[PDB]
Amino acid sequence: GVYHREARSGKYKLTYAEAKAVCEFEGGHLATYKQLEAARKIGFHVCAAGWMAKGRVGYPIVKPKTGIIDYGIRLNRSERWDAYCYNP
Repeated sequence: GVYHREARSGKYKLTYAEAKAVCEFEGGHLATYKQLEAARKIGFHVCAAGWMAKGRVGYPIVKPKTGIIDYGIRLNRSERWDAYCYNP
């Protein structure tokens, strides 16, 4: 399913490429927005912005501002965030 990952060094320390590499390393890929949304509909809540497919950043809220808070597809892929991975 979908899950949240931080860099070893702590919160908001992964670039887009690093986030993608971390999800791959663990056997998956970055979650898509639709995957993250489906996970949220069945209770997945994390208050931490992360990279996802296509270079979007956001995070899922189940109980408050409900929904995925969208930080958009980021122009600067060297911004440091967490990661949302998909590994079914």
